[PDB]
Amino acid sequence: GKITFYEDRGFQGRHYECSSDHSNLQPYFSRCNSIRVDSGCWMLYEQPNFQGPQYFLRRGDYPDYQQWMGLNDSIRSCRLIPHTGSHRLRIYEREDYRGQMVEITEDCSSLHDRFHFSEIHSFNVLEGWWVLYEMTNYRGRQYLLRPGDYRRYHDWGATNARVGSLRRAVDFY
Amino acid sequence: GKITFYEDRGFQGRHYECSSDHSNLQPYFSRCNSIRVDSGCWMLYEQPNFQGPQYFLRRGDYPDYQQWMGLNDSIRSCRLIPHTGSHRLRIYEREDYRGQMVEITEDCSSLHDRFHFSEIHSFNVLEGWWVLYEMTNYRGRQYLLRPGDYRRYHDWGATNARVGSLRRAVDFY
Repeated sequence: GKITFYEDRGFQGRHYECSSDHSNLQPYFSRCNSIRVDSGCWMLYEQPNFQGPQYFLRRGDYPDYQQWMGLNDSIRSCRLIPHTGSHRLRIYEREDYRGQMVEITEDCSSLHDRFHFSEIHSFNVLEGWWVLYEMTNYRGRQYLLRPGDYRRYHDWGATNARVGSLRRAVDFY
Repeated sequence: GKITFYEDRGFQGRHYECSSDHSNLQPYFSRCNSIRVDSGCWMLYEQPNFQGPQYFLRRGDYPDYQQWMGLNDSIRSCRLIPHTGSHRLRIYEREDYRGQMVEITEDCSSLHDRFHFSEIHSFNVLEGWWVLYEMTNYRGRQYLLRPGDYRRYHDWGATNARVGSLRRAVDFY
């Protein structure tokens, strides 16, 4: 895919164009106050090695870092999310895959009041990359889910259990 | 369990008490216009060999055959439903287990407007005996589901795909 980083808002200052995964970006730029994404869906992290706060971005021009809900201006690592073919995920009521469960194939902007059960504690990502938000309507802390098991909340990198919405990481352009 | 059949309403006429499965009842009584169930959950059929219309009955006294939603007064076979330990069933959106799906553990009086999807075409009974109705709030044609696969509607004995509610076959007394 193609992404460009700008140290200063309005697409100015020092810039660094990246075309794939990058475990560390601090040697290239020290602050990101603007970004242009020409293609692909990316996940950005506040720290190196893909740690700390995550942010999903797609095609579009961002003159200001609030355009992607940035907590601040640090972006020290990035991941290019591959092209998925079909999305399939199961949402469980209790931890370790217990209680009732549902299998969704599309976006849910409200998790606690959409299904036959309100509590949500584990996920098994059967197919495709998904983005998890702590709030409804895709707000709050974001967490990338790649195909695999997410038995307990820590597995998805959160420090708490708040989830509010789930959306398939797909391009919308 | 214990069930008694009465040819005439109000608990009168010729009576036949049954304590288990019975492939044929026509040699004992020719019409059932009343029934007393002292214990256990039973499924009754209009014809011998457990075929035709089915009816779920439990503890209670029935002076008239409308008390169990009888289409008429024929009862030619019966089955005693065993004691289940936990109920677990999956409901699929499309036939042969396709589309989204949900796993329920309790009674649903409204199937088409309870989950994230409205269409319902197959069931996999993971545990326990369940009763399926064609209408909402446990009305219409009844179909017994024992643990197993129900990929297409014919598998549950219906001549059409109308389903409206599902309830666990358990004693409520």
